[PDB]
Amino acid sequence: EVQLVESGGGLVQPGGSLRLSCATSGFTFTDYYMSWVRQPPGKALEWLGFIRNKAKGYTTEYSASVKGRFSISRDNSQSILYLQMNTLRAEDSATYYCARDGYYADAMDYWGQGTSVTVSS
Amino acid sequence: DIVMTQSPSSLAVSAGEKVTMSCKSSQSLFKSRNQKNYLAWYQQKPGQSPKLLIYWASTRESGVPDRFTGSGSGTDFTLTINGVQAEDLAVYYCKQSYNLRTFGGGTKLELK
Ligand SMILES: O=C(O)[C@@]1(O)C[C@@H](O)[C@@H](O)[C@@H]([C@H](O)CO)O1
Ligand SMILES: [Mg+2]
Repeated sequence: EVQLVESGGGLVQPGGSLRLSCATSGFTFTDYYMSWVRQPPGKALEWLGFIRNKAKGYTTEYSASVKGRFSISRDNSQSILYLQMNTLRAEDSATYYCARDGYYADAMDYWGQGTSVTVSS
Repeated sequence: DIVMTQSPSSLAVSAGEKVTMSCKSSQSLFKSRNQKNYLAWYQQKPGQSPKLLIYWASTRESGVPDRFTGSGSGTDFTLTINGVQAEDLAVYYCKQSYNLRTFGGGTKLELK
């Protein structure tokens, strides 16, 4: 049974940074890419980035909307994914989701419950 | 950068009807090499975790009811729900996975 659980969301000052965590279980973590997606209040889902699997050497890619501001990493000894969020603005207020991804289906097949992030001074 | 356009923004039908919605992509999402469209459909019921419905334009994800059918190829796609259930109230997104990933603006399915 696949489980993904985001945590670490909360209130953050504009300009500040937050680290989101996504703990995983139920599958061979290193076999898969992991993506981060968000849904701001009233707005469409927006893909932010991914980190690839072991076979691809765990490299990263980003949306133009966050590239240079957000950074993704994983601790494979813990089967844990991270989103390092920096230089946050009001528009980054949203629910953040991690999702299992990859070149097997070129699709995000399992998603966590999400963590909420509000950027407000 | 690939532009994903969904029509309409919102629509409503009654429980038990058929609906269809459209997804168009600025660039063909098909590769001849493996004969796949890099296009998937997701469902996000309001206020909760999205769910994968369809990948490769037409392959229904494990667990998904056969109510749901994705069709089309290249730049032109549609999702059809043949017999809408109350459970189906959600925004439906198409998403290209040809080059990174980009979601469309969604189509909100309301019920009458
Ligand atoms: O960027 C990738 O690693 C990946 O392999 C992900 C696939 O889902 C697919 O997007 C693929 C591109 O089509 C390039 O082959 O790239
Ligand atoms: Mg029913």
